[PDB]
Amino acid sequence: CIYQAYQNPLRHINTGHNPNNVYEDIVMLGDYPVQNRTHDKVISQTYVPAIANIAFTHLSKKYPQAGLKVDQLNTLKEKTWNDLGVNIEHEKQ
Amino acid sequence: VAIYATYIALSYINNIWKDYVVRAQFSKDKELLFVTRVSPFGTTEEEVY
Amino acid sequence: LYLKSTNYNRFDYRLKQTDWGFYINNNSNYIQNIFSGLKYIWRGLRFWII
Amino acid sequence: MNYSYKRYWEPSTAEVIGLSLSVNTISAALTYPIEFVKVRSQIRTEGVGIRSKNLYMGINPNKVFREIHATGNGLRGFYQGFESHLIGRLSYLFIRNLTYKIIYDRTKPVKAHNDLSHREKGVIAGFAGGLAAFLTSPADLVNTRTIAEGGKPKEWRWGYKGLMDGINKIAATEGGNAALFRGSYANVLRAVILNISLTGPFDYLNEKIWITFGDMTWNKYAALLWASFWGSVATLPFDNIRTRLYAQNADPTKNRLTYSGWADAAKKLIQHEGISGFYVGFYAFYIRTFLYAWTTVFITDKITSDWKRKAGLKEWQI
Amino acid sequence: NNLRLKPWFHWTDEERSHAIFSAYEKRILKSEDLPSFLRANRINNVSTWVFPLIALPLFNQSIFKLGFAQRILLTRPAIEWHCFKIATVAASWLAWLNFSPFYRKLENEKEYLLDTLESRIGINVLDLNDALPRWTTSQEYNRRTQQLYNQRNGFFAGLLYPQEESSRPLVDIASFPKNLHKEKLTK
Amino acid sequence: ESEDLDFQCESFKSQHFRKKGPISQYLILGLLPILYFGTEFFYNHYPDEDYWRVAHPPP
Amino acid sequence: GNLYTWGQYASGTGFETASAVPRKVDYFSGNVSKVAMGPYHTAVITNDGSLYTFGWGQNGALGNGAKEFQLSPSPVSFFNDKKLKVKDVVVGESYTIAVTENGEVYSWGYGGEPSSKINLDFFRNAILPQRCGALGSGDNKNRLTPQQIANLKADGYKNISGGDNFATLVNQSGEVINWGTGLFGSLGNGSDYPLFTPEVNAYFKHLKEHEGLTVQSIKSAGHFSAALLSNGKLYTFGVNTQGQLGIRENLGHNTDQNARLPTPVVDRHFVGQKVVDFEVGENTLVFLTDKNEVFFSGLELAYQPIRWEIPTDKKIVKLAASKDTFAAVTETGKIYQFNEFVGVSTNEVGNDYNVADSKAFEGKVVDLGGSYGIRFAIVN
Amino acid sequence: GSHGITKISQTQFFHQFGPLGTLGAVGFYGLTAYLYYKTTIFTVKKFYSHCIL
Amino acid sequence: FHHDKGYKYDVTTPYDQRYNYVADRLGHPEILGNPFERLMRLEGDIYHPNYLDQPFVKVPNANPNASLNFEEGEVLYENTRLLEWAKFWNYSVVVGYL
Amino acid sequence: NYFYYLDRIKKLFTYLNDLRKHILKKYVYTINHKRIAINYL
Ligand SMILES: CCCCCCCCCCCCCCCCCC(=O)OC[C@H](COP(=O)([O-])OCC(O)COP(=O)([O-])OC[C@@H](COC(=O)CCCCCCCCCCCCCCCCC)OC(=O)CCCCCCCCCCCCCCCCC)OC(=O)CCCCCCCCCCCCCCCCC
Ligand SMILES: CCCCCCCCCCCCCCCCCC(=O)OC[C@H](COP(=O)([O-])OCC(O)COP(=O)([O-])OC[C@@H](COC(=O)CCCCCCCCCCCCCCCCC)OC(=O)CCCCCCCCCCCCCCCCC)OC(=O)CCCCCCCCCCCCCCCCC
Ligand SMILES: CCCCCCCCCCCCCCCCCC(=O)OC[C@H](COP(=O)([O-])OCC(O)COP(=O)([O-])OC[C@@H](COC(=O)CCCCCCCCCCCCCCCCC)OC(=O)CCCCCCCCCCCCCCCCC)OC(=O)CCCCCCCCCCCCCCCCC
Ligand SMILES: CCCCCCCCCCCCCCCCCC(=O)OC[C@H](COP(=O)([O-])OCC[N+](C)(C)C)OC(=O)CCCCCCCCCCCCCCCCC
Ligand SMILES: CCCCCCCCCCCCCCCCCC(=O)OC[C@H](COP(=O)([O-])OCC[N+](C)(C)C)OC(=O)CCCCCCCCCCCCCCCCC
Ligand SMILES: CCCCCCCCCCCCCCCCCC(=O)OC[C@H](COP(=O)([O-])OCC[N+](C)(C)C)OC(=O)CCCCCCCCCCCCCCCCC
Ligand SMILES: CCCCCCCCCCCCCCCCCC(=O)OC[C@H](COP(=O)([O-])OCC[N+](C)(C)C)OC(=O)CCCCCCCCCCCCCCCCC
Ligand SMILES: CCCCCCCCCCCCCCCCCC(=O)OC[C@H](COP(=O)([O-])OCC[N+](C)(C)C)OC(=O)CCCCCCCCCCCCCCCCC
Ligand SMILES: CCCCCCCCCCCCCCCC(=O)OC[C@H](COP(=O)(O)O)OC(=O)CCCCCCCCCCCCCCC
Repeated sequence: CIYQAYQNPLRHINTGHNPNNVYEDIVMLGDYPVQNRTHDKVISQTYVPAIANIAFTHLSKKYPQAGLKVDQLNTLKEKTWNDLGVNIEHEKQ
Repeated sequence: VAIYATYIALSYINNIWKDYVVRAQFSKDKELLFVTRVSPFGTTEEEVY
Repeated sequence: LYLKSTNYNRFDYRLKQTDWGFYINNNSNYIQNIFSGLKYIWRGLRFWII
Repeated sequence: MNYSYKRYWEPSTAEVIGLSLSVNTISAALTYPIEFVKVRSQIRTEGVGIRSKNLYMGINPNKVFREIHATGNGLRGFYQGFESHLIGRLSYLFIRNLTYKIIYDRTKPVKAHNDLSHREKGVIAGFAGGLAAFLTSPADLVNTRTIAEGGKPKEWRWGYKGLMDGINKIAATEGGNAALFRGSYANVLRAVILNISLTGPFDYLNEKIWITFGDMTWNKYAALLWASFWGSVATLPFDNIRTRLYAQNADPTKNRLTYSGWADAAKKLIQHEGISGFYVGFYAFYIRTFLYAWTTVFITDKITSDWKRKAGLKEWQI
Repeated sequence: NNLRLKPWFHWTDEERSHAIFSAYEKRILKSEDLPSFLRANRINNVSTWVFPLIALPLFNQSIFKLGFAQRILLTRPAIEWHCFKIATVAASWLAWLNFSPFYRKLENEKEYLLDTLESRIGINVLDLNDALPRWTTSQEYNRRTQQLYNQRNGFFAGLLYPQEESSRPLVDIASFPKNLHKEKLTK
Repeated sequence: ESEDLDFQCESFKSQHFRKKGPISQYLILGLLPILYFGTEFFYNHYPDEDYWRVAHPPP
Repeated sequence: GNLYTWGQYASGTGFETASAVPRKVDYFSGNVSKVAMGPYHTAVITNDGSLYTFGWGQNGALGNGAKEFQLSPSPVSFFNDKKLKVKDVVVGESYTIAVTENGEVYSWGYGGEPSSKINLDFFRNAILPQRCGALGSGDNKNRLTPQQIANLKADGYKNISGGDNFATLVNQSGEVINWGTGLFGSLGNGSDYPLFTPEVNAYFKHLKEHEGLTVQSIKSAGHFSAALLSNGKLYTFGVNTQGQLGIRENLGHNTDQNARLPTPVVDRHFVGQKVVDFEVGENTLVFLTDKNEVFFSGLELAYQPIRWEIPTDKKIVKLAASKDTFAAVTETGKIYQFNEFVGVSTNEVGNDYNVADSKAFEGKVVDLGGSYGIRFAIVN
Repeated sequence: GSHGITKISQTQFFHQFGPLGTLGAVGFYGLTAYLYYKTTIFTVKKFYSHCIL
Repeated sequence: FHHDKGYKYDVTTPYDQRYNYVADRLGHPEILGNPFERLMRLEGDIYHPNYLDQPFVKVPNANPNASLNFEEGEVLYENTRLLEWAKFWNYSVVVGYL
Repeated sequence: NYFYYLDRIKKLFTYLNDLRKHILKKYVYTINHKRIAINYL
């Protein structure tokens, strides 16, 4: 295992079984395969549409061109207030 | 002996208490059941069925 | 802290160039499951502390 | 052992020079054919290396000797270049002995039963041998070229007919006196290695066998065998590289495998033949070195014992 | 006695400080010999903790303006420039820790105290050393000595802490009973 | 290691045949009694350093 | 037009202090034509052919006859005095090459001469090949001022590009002429010995003769180079410091240290696709293929080319690569970036990319470039 | 400092463990560096005492 | 084909042609290998790439199927005093064992 | 190439390491009765 790669690291978990200088682990140190979606119950979403509607209506009363609509909740939630030009701090109360 | 006796006792107590169900809640569509059961130290542990 | 972060990391880039079809690249924000390693360590060492 | 030496009598510089010159002269006259066979074997194996297996791995010195003798020149063919070899050896011995004796006299310990450590003695011997080899390199070059002439094709031969003739031809044809120092670095390295790899093992084994079997007469010769073997093992690669560099003809076309230096020659040898290629003619080299050392030690010990007895030293002091 | 090896010629700084503290707490060394050592220790600590603060501006003014420093600053990443600055500062600080005149003076004062102890209790000064616990350093032992000095010279030298004066009973060791037996175990 | 099934293939060519190799070590094998006894007595100086030395009467 | 510069250090940036955010340079009155940024110095060709070199003048670089830092832009006297227009410029570690409109080629900078009379060159020459530079002089002598390369004409050449200490010229007929240090297959000629004088690439000549493959272009950075041929394939050769070559079949095999001869990149992820163009940075290689698909290798992340997940809706117009960063500019002017290339990023982020802020540059980014720690943008 | 990463937070190791993992790695590196410095100074002192003196 | 041990018919089945896993939607993160095990460097057979690369059937995905929705609904069963009973019994047994 | 000798030396190192592994597998870790008997002899 010196200057010649015989085993396949893609079919091994740890490449340190035998001394070598031509093998590297596929899952290096600091790499952690973790599921991107866990089996955790999500918070109830019953009142989220109403909260979004109320907040968007109030904010549109001050920013008519902000385009704050309930139908855009799936896409609006991914943007920040600075991108929308809305100062949520003043209107939070 | 001490280490393994403690480990065996705790693990088997947890296994005995695992079967019992503390809480059960359906999902919104009633497709999954979230079950809260006893942990090794008597706290809540989550599972999905 | 994680305002501007790419959903991929070194492991995802390495996996994109391998034949391991049983793993998929992360495509969700890590904030939801941040610091799950601590909980996994606790699960691993729970029965050994005493 | 740091106080086990008995340097109760030390020869004068003139005595050392004369005795060394005479003894080395007779030793070289006796052992020259073995060196000739070794050089011819190295030349004939250059670029090919050992290709036999197991017990046959190497070149047979007896086969080489028989092939050389079959040419019809008799035993006179094995002494070709002997004048150049003797002149070079005498110059090397003179320079090395003078430098070593001067340094040793300058830095000797006051007590008669104490001697310089083997490390310091090896340092001094290596320095003296390197200086002498650098000074007297051209003679070795001429001798090796004359020896390799027979092995090489006639068109590639140099056709030297004496030390002075060869020196003049090298200076004129190749251009400039700088051509007289070809292989000087390799010769210096060989001399240093040989000087440092002989005096250590000899004393090592001599003292160990004295401790084991007590004071006997075969101890010196057993230690000589051990030291000669280890010196050959340590020095043969450098001698082979020096021979290759000397045999390298000036015209690149003539050379079967041209070299640019010591490192280049070593790389080419490794590439075209295994690491064992450095040890072609090892048996011949070992026989040559052992015979030379044995005759020199025997004659020097006899003469030194006679001189000590004349001076009046006690039996144990001698 | 230049060629005479003192009993503690092989003791480290930690061992010497521990010996001083042990002598002071056992009352072999009186409180009247400490103040110079305490002042030297405090000065050494101040110098050790203040050296980099004074050195880094000096490096900015003198060294970091040199040709090679400017080359590194202008031709390599700012991170590498910071690494070079930190490395040189750390090397200078280590050199100071090794060869501080204040550290040398503190060691000399410790040597004087050890000489006084040797004169007072003969060769038994070697009995003041023990297997010092790991990670306990000469600075820690000096701090402990300073704390004991403050406790003994404070207002609570007899209310909250033991007094410096010794009130041991006056008896004869050659005849007074001993708590341990040479070979056997007593009841 | 973890890429090959633990089994013996049908082909008989997989049989592990013994083939003679280098012969140098067999020189030491043949000389082993000499070497072993030398190590036992001369190297370890057993039973003492004077038994194997040439005998000399006391002064 | 106007220039914009940024990077980790301010050697060839034209300023005295580094700045991650782009800084506007208007020393050229909107007449910048070409810019070449090396590790420590930069060369700019204006519309009228004037050449301005600035940065670290080590080994007689910048064509000024000195060996000191000259951060501010300054004209090249050798060309300005004679009014000899410069067509193209190549900047390397410590050398610069200029190709004029008449075909004449000049060079100046490091040539491989020993730094000092005392050194370990005696031991180094017995292990490694003799040091050599990108100068076509024929000897290891530094050129403090521009000097013409003898027997070297470049008229109508397809491309010219140089690495740290080597240079290559691909002509209109597909002939490739290389010079400099060919160690570790930097030149792709299969020999590690230095080439003091220009020589025709035997490997490329043989390829053209037998297989009929013509070298479309060659781009080099550091000790690595990549060549695009007539077919839609990239061939890499050099030192694979961080997987730039993209020739690792098995991710866990460290057998791709270097490639003496041009080896094709791994076509696993773009089977059936032809590379449209490519860009090479110090530790990266990013190429666009005719499906409007961007693939990248290097940065110690991808040892074989893998697809960048930027949207393919808008055709990719320009590519740029640099140390640990790269970017792609689309038709609409949108700039996608892997790592902080521009230095300013918007809140729009993707799986493996960000969007550079358009407010950094005052105008439309006509060109982007820079491959050694410092990056530049030509904005009109 | 590798792959263009300029922040600790951009590491999956930090994602999984965080500040405590960073502290552990820093402590390990510092300990090994301290031991390396100690052995290096010991070797330098030995060289000065033996080879020179 | 493997000359020393293989046969003419040793043809591998493509991964895309391997049968999919449809037994259940819930994921099986055991295949991934938890971060604790990864950090400890422990080698487990459950998350070994070679053993996971089955010839004819795909192993279940570590993540739950996108069809499943994990939004909480309504509680069916709830016996909270079991936690207190378990804590009491566990502490009592630990104390007695000590 | 400029490192043909180095390539040969690398081949030698690979051969030596492979021989070490083979010897350990065949004569140290082996369970073959004939090899065990030869070692016993
Ligand atoms: C392999 C089998 C594996 C499987 C097992 C199979 C079954 C077998 C099992 C065997 C089990 C063990 C049996 C023995 C019992 C254990 C040992 C024991 O108890 O013995 C007592 C033990 C051994 O000593 P001793 O025999 O009693 O004698 C001690 C006396 O002080 C005497 O000291 P001295 O100063 O008088 O010495 C004189 C010195 C003077 O010799 C010289 O001439 C030296 C100066 C000139 C040399 C020029 C050479 C040029 C070569 C070409 C250029 C260089 C490249 C080539 C490679 C070399 C350079 C790296 O020469 C000698 O030492 C003569 C005896 C040795 C033969 C000569 C060859 C070796 C010389 C050492 C250097 C080369 C080492 C190569 C690597 C190791 C090979 C085995 O005694 C001690 O406790 C003292 C030890 C002192 C230190 C030496 C320790 C041994 C060597 C260590 C490695 C050295 C490496 C050096 C090179 C490093 C890289 C640069
Ligand atoms: C991968 C390797 C791993 C390690 C193992 C190593 C294995 C090696 C072999 C296999 C591999 C291939 C080789 C690799 C070599 C690598 C090293 C290297 O670079 O060496 C090349 C180096 C040089 O080789 P080269 O480059 O081929 O050149 C040699 C040519 O033969 C030179 O040509 P030439 O022979 O025709 O010489 C002509 C002569 C022409 O003569 C001249 O010098 C001309 C100029 C001066 C003229 C005047 C001279 C004096 C007279 C006038 C004085 C003034 C007037 C006085 C009054 C009037 C009366 C005279 O020139 C010379 O004298 C020499 C050339 C330099 C001349 C320039 C000026 C030098 C000034 C300083 C020296 C002065 C004193 C020199 C003489 C000695 C003292 C007496 O050779 C070596 O180092 C030898 C081998 C290595 C030895 C050390 C041992 C290392 C290994 C230790 C064991 C390791 C074991 C563990 C494994 C470790 C793994 C890493
Ligand atoms: C305005 C009014 C202000 C009034 C003042 C008060 C209020 C203001 C704030 C006060 C704040 C107080 C802070 C106190 C703590 C810090 C100071 C302290 O106690 O020092 C310990 C130490 C205590 O010693 P000492 O009692 O004074 O005795 C000194 C005697 O002369 C003879 O002693 P020695 O030298 O023989 O003994 C040296 C050392 C014996 O050597 C050792 O034992 C050290 C072994 C290696 C430790 C490595 C740790 C990693 C960090 C290393 C340092 C930073 C990186 C350096 C990088 C250098 C290269 C660039 O002894 C010890 O110190 C033993 C301590 C062992 C406990 C270690 C604790 C755990 C460490 C690991 C933590 C992470 C993992 C576990 C986490 C667990 C979580 C639950 O202080 C020193 O003496 C150090 C002197 C300076 C040495 C500098 C060396 C080079 C590094 C500095 C330059 C580069 C800096 C780069 C970063 C810059 C930006 C941050
Ligand atoms: C004044 C009158 C009184 C008597 C005076 C003395 C008479 C003449 C004596 C002449 C010298 C005789 C000895 C010559 C050498 C040995 C014999 C011989 O022919 O050899 C020539 C051999 C040559 O033999 P050759 O084999 O070449 O002979 C010719 C061969 N054919 C026919 C094939 C062409 O040696 C040489 O001539 C060259 C080397 C000489 C120098 C080196 C000598 C080394 C050996 C020295 C030690 C002693 C050797 C003898 C040992 C046995 C006897 C003790
Ligand atoms: C990675 C490769 C790096 C290569 C380059 C850098 C590393 C170089 C390392 C060199 C090591 C040299 C070791 C010398 C041999 C010592 C061996 C030893 O200790 O043996 C035990 C003995 C120790 O003997 P002792 O004196 O202690 O006593 C022996 C007896 N008893 C055991 C009872 C005490 O030493 C020797 O026998 C050494 C003899 C040789 C000494 C001379 C060596 C060469 C010196 C050359 C000087 C310069 C010449 C001129 C040069 C001109 C051009 C510049
Ligand atoms: C009593 C105990 C003490 C004993 C002291 C006395 C001396 C002991 C000497 C022991 C060593 C003996 C060596 C024998 C050498 C071989 C002899 C022979 O005939 O075989 C020739 C053979 C073959 O030689 P060859 O290659 O020249 O063969 C020539 C081949 N043809 C003919 C085709 C040209 O040698 C070998 O096969 C190799 C021998 C050396 C093995 C070395 C093993 C150790 C390697 C360690 C490397 C570590 C590297 C670390 C750096 C990082 C690496 C990535
Ligand atoms: C092990 C740790 C060291 C580092 C890692 C390993 C790297 C080095 C590996 C070297 C392996 C051995 C190489 C040489 C193999 C020779 C094989 C052989 O015998 O060829 C047939 C040759 C043939 O020679 P011949 O031509 O005389 O043939 C006579 C035989 N007939 C007549 C039948 C042809 O045999 C010999 O020469 C026998 C003696 C060989 C001695 C080899 C010694 C090698 C030493 C190299 C380093 C220098 C010495 C250093 C130590 C001592 C001094 C301090
Ligand atoms: C048959 C002999 C050749 C065997 C070759 C194969 C085996 C390898 C070599 C084994 C050793 C061979 C004997 C000589 C060296 C002994 C060294 C030793 O430790 O002895 C010290 C021992 C005692 O040493 P000591 O008692 O001072 O201390 C030894 C070390 N301590 C302190 C740890 C105890 O001495 C003896 O046993 C006397 C040995 C006398 C041998 C005489 C015959 C051989 C001499 C000529 C050899 C010529 C060829 C070169 C050698 C063979 C080829 C390399
Ligand atoms: C004794 C101290 C001497 C002073 C210098 C000490 C430090 C030397 C550090 C460099 C050593 C070489 C590293 C490998 C370089 C390389 O190309 O490494 C790669 C090449 C091989 O390239 P490939 O990847 O193509 O195979 O390796 C070699 O060529 C190794 C040759 C042997 C080297 C032996 C060790 C050095 C010997 C001493 C003289 C060194 C002179 C030159 C110094 C720069």
